[PDB]
Amino acid sequence: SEHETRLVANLLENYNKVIRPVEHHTHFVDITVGLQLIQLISVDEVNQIVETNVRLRQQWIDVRLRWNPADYGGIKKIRLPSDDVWLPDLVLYNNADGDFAIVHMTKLLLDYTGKIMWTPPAIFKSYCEIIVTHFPFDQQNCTMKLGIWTYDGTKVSISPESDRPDLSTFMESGEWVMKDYRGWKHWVYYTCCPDTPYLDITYHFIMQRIPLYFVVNVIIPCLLFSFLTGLVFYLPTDSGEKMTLSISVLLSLTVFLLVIVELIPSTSSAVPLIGKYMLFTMIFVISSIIITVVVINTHHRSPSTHTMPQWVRKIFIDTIPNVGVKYIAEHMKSDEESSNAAEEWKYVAMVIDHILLCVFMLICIIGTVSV
Amino acid sequence: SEHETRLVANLLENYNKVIRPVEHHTHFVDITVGLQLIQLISVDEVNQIVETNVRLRQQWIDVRLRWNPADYGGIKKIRLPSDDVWLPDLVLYNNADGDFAIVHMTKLLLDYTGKIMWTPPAIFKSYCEIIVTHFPFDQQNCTMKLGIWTYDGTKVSISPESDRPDLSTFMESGEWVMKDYRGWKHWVYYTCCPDTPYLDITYHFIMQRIPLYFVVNVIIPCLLFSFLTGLVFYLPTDSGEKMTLSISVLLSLTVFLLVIVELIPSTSSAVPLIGKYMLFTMIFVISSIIITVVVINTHHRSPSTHTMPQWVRKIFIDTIPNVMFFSTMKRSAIEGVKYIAEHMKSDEESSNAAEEWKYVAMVIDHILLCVFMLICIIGTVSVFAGRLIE
Amino acid sequence: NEEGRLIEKLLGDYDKRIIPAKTLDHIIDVTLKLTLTNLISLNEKEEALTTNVWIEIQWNDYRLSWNTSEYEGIDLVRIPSELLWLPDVVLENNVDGQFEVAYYANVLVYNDGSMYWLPPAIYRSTCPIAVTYFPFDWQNCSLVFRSQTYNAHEVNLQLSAEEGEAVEWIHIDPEDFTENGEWTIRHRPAKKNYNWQLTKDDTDFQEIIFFLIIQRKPLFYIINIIAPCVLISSLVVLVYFLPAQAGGQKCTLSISVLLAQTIFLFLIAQKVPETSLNVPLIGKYLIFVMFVSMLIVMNCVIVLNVSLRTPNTHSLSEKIKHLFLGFLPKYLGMEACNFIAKSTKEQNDSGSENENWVLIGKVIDKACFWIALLLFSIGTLAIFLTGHFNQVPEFPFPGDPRKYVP
Amino acid sequence: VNEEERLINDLLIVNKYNKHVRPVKHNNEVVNIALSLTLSNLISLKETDETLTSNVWMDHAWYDHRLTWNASEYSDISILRLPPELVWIPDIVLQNNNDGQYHVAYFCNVLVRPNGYVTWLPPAIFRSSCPINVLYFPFDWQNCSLKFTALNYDANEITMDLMTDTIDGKDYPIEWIIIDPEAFTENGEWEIIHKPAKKNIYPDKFPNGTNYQDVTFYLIIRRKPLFYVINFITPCVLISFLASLAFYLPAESGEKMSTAISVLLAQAVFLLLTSQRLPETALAVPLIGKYLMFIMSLVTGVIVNCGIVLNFHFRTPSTHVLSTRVKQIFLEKLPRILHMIKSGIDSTNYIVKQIKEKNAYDEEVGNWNLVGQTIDRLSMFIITPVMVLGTIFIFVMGNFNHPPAKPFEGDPFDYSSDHPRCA
Amino acid sequence: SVMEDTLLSVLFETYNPKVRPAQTVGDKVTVRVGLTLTNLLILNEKIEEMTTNVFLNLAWTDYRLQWDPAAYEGIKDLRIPSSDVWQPDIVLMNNNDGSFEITLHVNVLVQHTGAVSWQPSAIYRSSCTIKVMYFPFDWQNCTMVFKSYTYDTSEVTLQHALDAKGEREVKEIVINKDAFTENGQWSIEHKPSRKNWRSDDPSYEDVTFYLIIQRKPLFYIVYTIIPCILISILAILVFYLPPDAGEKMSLSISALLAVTVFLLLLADKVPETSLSVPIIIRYLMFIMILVAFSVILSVVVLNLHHRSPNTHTMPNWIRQIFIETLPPFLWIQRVEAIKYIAEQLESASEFDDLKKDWQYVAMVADRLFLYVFFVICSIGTFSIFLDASHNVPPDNPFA
Repeated sequence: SEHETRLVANLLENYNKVIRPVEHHTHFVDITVGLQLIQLISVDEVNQIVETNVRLRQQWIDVRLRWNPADYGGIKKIRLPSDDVWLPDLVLYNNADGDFAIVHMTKLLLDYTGKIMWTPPAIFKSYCEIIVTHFPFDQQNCTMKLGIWTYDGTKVSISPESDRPDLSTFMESGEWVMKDYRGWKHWVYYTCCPDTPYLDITYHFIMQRIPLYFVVNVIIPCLLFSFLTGLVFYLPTDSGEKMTLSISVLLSLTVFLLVIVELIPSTSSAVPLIGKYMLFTMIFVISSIIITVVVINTHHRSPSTHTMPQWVRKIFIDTIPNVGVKYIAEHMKSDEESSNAAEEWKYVAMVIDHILLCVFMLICIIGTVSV
Repeated sequence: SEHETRLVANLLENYNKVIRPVEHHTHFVDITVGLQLIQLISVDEVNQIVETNVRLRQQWIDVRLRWNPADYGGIKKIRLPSDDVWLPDLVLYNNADGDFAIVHMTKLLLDYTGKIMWTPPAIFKSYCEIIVTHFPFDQQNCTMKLGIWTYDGTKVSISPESDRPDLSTFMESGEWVMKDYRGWKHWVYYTCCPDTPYLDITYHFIMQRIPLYFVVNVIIPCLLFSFLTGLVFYLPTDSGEKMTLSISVLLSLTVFLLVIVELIPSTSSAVPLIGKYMLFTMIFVISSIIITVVVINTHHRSPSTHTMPQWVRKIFIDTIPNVMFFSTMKRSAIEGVKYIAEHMKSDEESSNAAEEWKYVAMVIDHILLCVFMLICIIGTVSVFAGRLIE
Repeated sequence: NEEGRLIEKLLGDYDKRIIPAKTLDHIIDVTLKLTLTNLISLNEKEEALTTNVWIEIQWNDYRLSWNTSEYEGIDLVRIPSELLWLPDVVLENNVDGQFEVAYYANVLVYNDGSMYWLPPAIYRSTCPIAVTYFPFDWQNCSLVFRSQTYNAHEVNLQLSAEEGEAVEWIHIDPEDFTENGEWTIRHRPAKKNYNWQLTKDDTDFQEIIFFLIIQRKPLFYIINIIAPCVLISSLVVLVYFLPAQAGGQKCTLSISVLLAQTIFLFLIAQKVPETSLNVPLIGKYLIFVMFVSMLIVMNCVIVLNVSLRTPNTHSLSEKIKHLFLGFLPKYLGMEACNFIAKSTKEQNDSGSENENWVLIGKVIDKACFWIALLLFSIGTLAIFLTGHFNQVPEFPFPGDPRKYVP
Repeated sequence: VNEEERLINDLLIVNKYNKHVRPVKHNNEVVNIALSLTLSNLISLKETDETLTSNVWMDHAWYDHRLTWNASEYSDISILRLPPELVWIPDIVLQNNNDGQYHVAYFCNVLVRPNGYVTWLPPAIFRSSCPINVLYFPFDWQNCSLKFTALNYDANEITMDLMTDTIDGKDYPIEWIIIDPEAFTENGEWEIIHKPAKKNIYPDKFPNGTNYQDVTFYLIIRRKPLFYVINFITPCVLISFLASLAFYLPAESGEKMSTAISVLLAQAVFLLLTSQRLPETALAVPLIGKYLMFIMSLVTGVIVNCGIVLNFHFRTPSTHVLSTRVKQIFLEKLPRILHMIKSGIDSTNYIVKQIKEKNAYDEEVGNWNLVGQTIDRLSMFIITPVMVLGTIFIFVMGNFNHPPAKPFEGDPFDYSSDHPRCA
Repeated sequence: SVMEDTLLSVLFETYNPKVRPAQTVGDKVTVRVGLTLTNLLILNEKIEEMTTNVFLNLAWTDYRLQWDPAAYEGIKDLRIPSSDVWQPDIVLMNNNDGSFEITLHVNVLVQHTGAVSWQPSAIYRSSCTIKVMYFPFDWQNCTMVFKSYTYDTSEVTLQHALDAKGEREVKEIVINKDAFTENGQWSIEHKPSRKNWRSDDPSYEDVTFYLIIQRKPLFYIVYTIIPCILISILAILVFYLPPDAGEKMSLSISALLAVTVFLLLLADKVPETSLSVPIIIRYLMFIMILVAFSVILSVVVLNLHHRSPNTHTMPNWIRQIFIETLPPFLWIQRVEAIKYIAEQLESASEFDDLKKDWQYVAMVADRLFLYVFFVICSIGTFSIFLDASHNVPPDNPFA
């Protein structure tokens, strides 16, 4: 268009984009800043980095970029490259892996009154100190801090477009649920520049994790192997195999704890409850293995070399349960006595196994009352 | 050089690099295109991408860039930045992860007759449909298609420098061996532009894989564990631990199945031979475990509860033992005394019927040991050799 | 070369920053066409579809129009796209920051101002993965193209037409198409979409969506994951024929099968996305077979407990013994030497009680074997019949009667 | 009209400012560059790659006599902001960067005062090379450095300096990394013990070679080991206790070897996990690695001892003779310390002889059984104390590995922001 | 107005950075090329690539950049942006990625005589062919090939960089003690530099810097060799276990599984090149085959132990060879009712005697395999690591 070509030639003829859009240098540029979250691309918990797709809406008045539409065929709005005009230097303070400022530099909208709306896209890879306590039933609060970074509040003051970031076009994450989101404006005095305040806007998102994936992949096998731990108490010592699946379950729990460790960041701020549960389960399995060894040793006690003490016999057999030719005959009598003593030891071992089984089922049903 | 500075000032004064270097617009720019393969960087089979290091030699005459050497002290050749002159827009059609065209933009050699030789480097990451049938004794045919992308053959016609890509300075891969390589020129009519043909050159490489790494790291343990599956039948059932051996081998083969799955692409165009071997070995272990459970159940059969069928006794005690020769298989005081004698008589009969089941169980073990070892070798030696015969 | 004079004339008083609107309230018609050269991949981990495409954008720029007779009959020129105004058509739903095309080829300019741009692109677009029926699943991915800078009052995005017929599908050129080998394209429709939550001055009011509906080829997964897992989960049931006398090793076999199922779980988790909106079909099967294995380990423990008890440590009630040994095997398929003599009879009396407990355990083993066989077989059949019956919809849009094919 | 436009046009265009010429009146003078570093966030310390990733603000200060104006002549403009691409800046680069990133991430505006004082505070994300001392892992502290140098000019042309700050009228150099409490996030895995800053000069080099001076910022950081303790060390100890407990299993059970073997396998898995989360350097063996090697060796010894006990237990008079000295020692010396027509009658006579052989046979295997128990008890009281003493000693040694009270060996000064040296 | 600004305006009034500085047509520009290594960052054997941090010490002469310092306030040298002057396209042709050029682009130093010096910094990822044999007891020989990408020998003459003093040339990689970070996995034995030409084309010339680096084998000994030695000890111990305890199969098969797991976890550290097999992989395979044969022989021993006269008949040759010869060499030297029950005990005793003979053969065969496996394991392990310790880089680098 001839009119728009002439208008753009006239507007930028003596325009210096180094200088702020103020009539007088004592004035400040008022910039309305808004954030539009398009997609939560990823949340790397181990590296503690949240990367999102955003649009950074910025509106401000440039008094040097106004015209009369009557002189230009009625044109009231044009599109200009962002590199041709003065732009705010918004910087993502908590940048972890990427760019501090906008790098795409898309075109902006300019109307005849000098108002400029600029909505550049960005991939914000910001630092989020993730809280690992209630993993994986945990909510994470992560923020983006945006500021002018070179002009104080008396030069390029900014204000939030609305109290909340815009999520009207937000793609559902599937892995996280946006419980809440809000933006707050702050005046900060830094160590660099304590005399004057610098303005920033912090947008925080509180997002709840959907635990189905981690539940299915981690929690269910751990519960299965815990139920497998109590079974060793009901497994008779006479079949062997007690140590076999006892150690098998212990190794499985160790492997799943290793997986959980690989899932979470190495930070020591807090101990995950899933990790505490796995550690306590491993300690319970270790204690069960120790008692299993004791029971096997008691079951295989030699009737001759080892004699049963009186107190253990009394309690474990009374309280808890209620809760040439002359040579062969002598040999058979001695063998009968030895067999009776061996049976006494085996009965004591069986009664320890049943007590431990009753203890484990209590643990289980109390955990059920806990649900 | 003052002469060269003046020459470069003269050449680029009224020169527009947007416009083709033809005396008349009806003429075409004849560009000689050659490809020099410096190094085969990698062949990612999972992502089906071959990345190579290449030099894209391009030669053409620019009539606007000619000078008389006697007017500039005798200079006959100069070096010019490629950003200053018109360049062909050669594009790699089958680009998978990288640049469609050249991005480095090195300098070019220009002689006084207007001829230009430009040899920019490139990392071509092109799509290679890898054939996973005979992995790892497979040969892959990976190709690179280069075209002009904006001019038909009547404008920027291109021709190959030679019938084969240049591998004079090619460095040996150590993982692949170049069986063959050749370039072909094609005239293609696209659905965009059916009136006129577009010229492309496709350089194809047929590369054989050196299988020493994969053989040693994957195949040999699989062979060892298959042989152990066969061996499980020589283990006596009285010792127990037959299930220990069978289960350990099965777990090892499961782990190797996971490892091999991590190596091949998930395409279903063809079943890999290594995958067929893994499935065969898995079925072999499953069958061995089922037969082992049958043998264990036979060995522990109660004499009183289960009576040996006459036919099974006949065969597995008379016929089969005699068939094989290599094995070592064999081919009130008075009333109280009367009570113990009857007890020992009954126990002797029970013991004789007990060992009969145990004897039959180990006869089946010898039969299954011979069968399983025989099928194991012909399932590997005769089957893997089909590709090795070539 | 007259093309030099023509191009120098055209681009003299020309700047690429001005939309070529002839007058006020003039909307530029921009037509889009997509050619899929190669569906490079569908990364489930990051839910990204990577495709190689040619994007054909056509519009009209009245400034770039000339008279053929005045330039020796030249009616077509190639001008670099960096020197021209572009409608700024971008892929909106990109996983990375890549909005625009990869190459920026030359634009073909005709003497009437017609602008034809056909740049190549490698596009990595977002599409959520429906994991319910993996690996017998079909995905429905889309490529959304918008104008990043102009709204519906300035440009008019439309689908290209050939002979008055609109091209409402993704074009596939037979000369330069490659089959993926894992995904089969069933439907490839295209349509112009609106928001109706935005007015036509918002640059997101209008968009053009190209849909790729693709069905996974499950032969690879069936061969390499499903079949071995089914074989091990069938091996579970062999514990019921092993003895319960410190041999046969029922518990070791069952526990080891559970461990193998855990290994398969890790492999599948490696090969499936982490969406957490649904459990994968093969994941559901793995959870089912692990719970069955866990019950079989418990049943093996129970059988060992009941078959190893003795009258010395346990009392065999006549009720239980009679009930089992009568009801179940019918329903299913089955000086003085007196001191020495009286002690010899003692072993027979004690040994007989052990045999009864052994027979009861075998009765439980046979009864529970059929339940385990029935449970495993139905669960294996039902789960994988669901995937076999997961069919791609007959139409690209389930309500529309149209097929959207050339 | 804005007066800033007129001032900038006078300074840059009217005065013909050249950004490629040092802000110096005569070529023999030197431009002083005051340098400072603010640590906004210690993003990561990858031990496998030996890379420190940090978010920092770089503070440069110098004087440019060309950027000087009389404030009252321009309606009292007291500060100006100019892009770095318009004015001369000193190119201070991070020499020890792992990636090819030498400069700051964002080239923000520069602030110039009417007296010519120029300050630049760009942010940067720096990935620098930090060699890892794995000796006391996970109870280890690391000592990373960021070495900034001027490669566009030599020491005769620009002099690098530490930024100075004034307190109660006295100027002191800022010999430390500045940490702003308002803008700083604790890492959660690493705690900063020392954070000094030094201006280093190399006398063996010449002042005209650009390798004569640098400014180095040091970060001495102690790892917080509670995560690693709970998640790795405790399961290792708990599993090794089972190897200790394998001596209490009777030989009659067929599980004596399996327990020890499984403990060895678990310890090997933990060893491989430790190897994965560490660089492959040969400076030293990690503390956790040494502990795992010692435990695996002791568990292998336990497996061998269990094999010996099983071999002794199943010895029989049909193949082994119970020697007098072995019998006496293992039966009384060690248990004391450990506190453990008419042939019918002739036919009847033959039976009792076989019974006598059986009773004698049962005695010898009974003695071999007691020999095995004694060897089990002896190893239980001689290997378990070593494992407990070895476990406690190694982890006590790591727990007593603290970074030194001073960041430098011979330097008595504490480079703390609370105690400035010159003021 | 500073005099430096005037000098810069005079020097670049008609200077063209695109023109090589040949004062007369046909002259060659001599370029001195040297390398300073500040950090040998990584040597990735998986992709066969060495990444290092270097300074390229480049020196040449540009006759166009000459001035009289007496006429410019005694300015003897200048520092100029590198893009303002002509420079030779000295690039690393050995790069593994697409990066040919330097990274930092520092200012050039131009003296009043026309001597231009340039020391750009770079992170270079060059291609190195890994000799997989002897890994992880190997020295690698990685080259960095530098030459002008465009200009050939008819235009530029490549030379070695001069020393800190101009007395002599340096034919090696320079290491600055104040700015060199020692690599914790590699030790540099030789760092020579040499000019290279090619026959059949008298227009090629490069300067190649050679890094001969010996790997420090720790983190591989303690994490692969020692555990595998322990597993081999267990495999030897398998033949000392009695068959009467059901632990032979568990021990031997678990040892085999552990060795296989170690091999699999080492598969991600060795290169995928199939030219030869690394010595650690050969040792692992030897241990794997040894443990597999241990499993096979333990199965044979268990089979022999449970044999019975009711099941097998002892061959004369087997009884002869084993029972007679082996133990000396291996030190393994050892009213009718009453009538019926006496014979029944007698029948068992002679039957039991033949059972013990099978158990004796198994015990004798077990001891023989115990000594055979110990000798093979000890000699085989010692032999593998005997020549591994002999692999050292040559005293002469050969440049």
